[PDB]
Amino acid sequence: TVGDPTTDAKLDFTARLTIGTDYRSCSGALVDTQWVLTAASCFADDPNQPDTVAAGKPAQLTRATVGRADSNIANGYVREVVELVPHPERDMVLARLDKAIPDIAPVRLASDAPTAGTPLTAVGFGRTKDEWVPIQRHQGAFTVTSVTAGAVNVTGQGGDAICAGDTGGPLLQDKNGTLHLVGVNNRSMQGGCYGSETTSTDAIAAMSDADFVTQTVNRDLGTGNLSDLVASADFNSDGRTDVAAVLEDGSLHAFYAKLEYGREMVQIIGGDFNSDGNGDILNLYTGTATGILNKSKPMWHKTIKQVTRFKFNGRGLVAQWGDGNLYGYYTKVKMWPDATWTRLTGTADINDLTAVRDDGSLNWYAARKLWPDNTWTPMKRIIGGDIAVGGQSTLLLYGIAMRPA
Amino acid sequence: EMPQAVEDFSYPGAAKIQAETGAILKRGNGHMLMTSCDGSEDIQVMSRTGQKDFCFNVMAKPAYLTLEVPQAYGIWTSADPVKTTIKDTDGTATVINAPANDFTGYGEAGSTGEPTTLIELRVAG
Amino acid sequence: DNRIDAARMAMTGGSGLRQAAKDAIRLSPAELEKFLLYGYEEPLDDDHKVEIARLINLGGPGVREAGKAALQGTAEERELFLNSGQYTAQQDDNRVDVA
Repeated sequence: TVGDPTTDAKLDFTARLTIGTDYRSCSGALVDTQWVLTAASCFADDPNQPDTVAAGKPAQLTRATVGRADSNIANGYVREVVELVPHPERDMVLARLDKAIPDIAPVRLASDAPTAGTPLTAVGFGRTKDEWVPIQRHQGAFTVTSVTAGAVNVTGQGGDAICAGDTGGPLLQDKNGTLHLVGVNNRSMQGGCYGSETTSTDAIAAMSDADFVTQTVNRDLGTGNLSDLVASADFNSDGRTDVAAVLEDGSLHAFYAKLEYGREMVQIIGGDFNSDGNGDILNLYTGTATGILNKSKPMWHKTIKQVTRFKFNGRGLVAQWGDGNLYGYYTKVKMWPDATWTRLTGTADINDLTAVRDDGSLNWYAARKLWPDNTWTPMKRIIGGDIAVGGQSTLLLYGIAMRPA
Repeated sequence: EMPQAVEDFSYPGAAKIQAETGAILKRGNGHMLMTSCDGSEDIQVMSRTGQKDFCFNVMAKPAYLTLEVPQAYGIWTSADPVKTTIKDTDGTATVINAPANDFTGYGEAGSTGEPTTLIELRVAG
Repeated sequence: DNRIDAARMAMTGGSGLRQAAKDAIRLSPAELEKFLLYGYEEPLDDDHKVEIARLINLGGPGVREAGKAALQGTAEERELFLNSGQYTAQQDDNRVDVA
């Protein structure tokens, strides 16, 4: 990367990492306060064959410095690398730091690939035209020549080739002040570099992968100690009912059915109550096209024990009252001739309202026995036609482990 | 096919230098560069092999470069102490600490008269 | 005739010249003539710089400064120092060191 030095707080999300005392060195950038994205080849015995870079601890002690645009000052943060999570297909790895850096923001990821002719920029800590190792990081400029199967081919504009030590460095595209990461530098012709010479300025970078990062950074949002506040609805317009649940942070997170994790009170109930095409969550939170709930509003103008979803005439709720009666609401109807209500659950298209008896027996109402055994005694908040939080607070579906471990 | 842009700390252009100056270079921390001797001198090494002499420039401290120069005899320093490792013909190595802003010699021009080889050039820091 | 003079060099000069001479002697006469025409000038950098360096390393302030200056100069200056300049510097150094 040959161009002007830059220390401005636009590219302060970049990082420099070294492996061992002097074994290897390359560049990277933050995707989270705990995670740094770089190339997998940096951790390979043979950088041209980044296939053996297995997940787990680094083979050699690895350190990273973040935000230190100028190496002659202490400005910036230093962290140790504890774990590596390689990409299953291409030359890309996520590094987990021992401690977070809450002061330096990450760079947003691109939603798509840049097309040929698009003006991209790049920043790194690699070699220059006249220096083996720079004091300050530098910014160059590149254009896209073509797009291929999970990678982007670029070339330098007016010289300025990707050189050495640039591996793992980000490829950036911006619009209206917003920066997105479009790819990561892997290989280059290294023209115009100190100590070497070639005409070509061409380089190849791995294409950015937003889903890979999301399922790594948020890999452990759940599976641990969760609340019983769980509800089902389609929040991604997939035709597959998803699951939302509240974590210890007091926030509601959506897990998408294929459970894969998304990006973003006594009882919680979901469903598309207004038939808007976007699943909702006494106040109603309306769904939107972005999967984000809007501000809630009262559904009406405290002696109810349980409330669950129920479809009426194609659209609804059922409430179990402390008097043992069950009523449906659109205008209300009696769901059962007498006060015979038992744990209330949501519905599912078994052929239907599911219920759990105090003796552990499971049944459904058109009641009929739903499960051969009587082991549902400790089960809470059963949601729906597939169908509990479990004794470990880990959601099981009927009991397959829908949640990862 | 393009090479990986990964730094192995191997001195850039070392292959060319061996051919042109006669000096050879291995690994370092990247903060020492070989340059010309024309008013830009920092650390200067003299020998009786290759192109007689050559200069190195310190970019930052600390720094080191494990270069090899046969039949070395003299070193110049400037604005910095220099720690130098040399080796005899029998494989035995020793360390000589050169003061800043002065000139010192090695085996050949030192106390033993031995035709020693320069092994390590290290910048204090 | 050139072999004889070169043979002498091989036994009287410094290590640099001696190695060069004990090579050129057993060589085509045309190349030997070149050696004894300009090739034998190489020791000015190989042997003379070592000899002056030794004087600097083990000398006093007078010798060190005078030698150092010649060392960073040209061949004529180094040759002059190691012929007469060295003695002037050494005597003056002794004079002030004793006083």
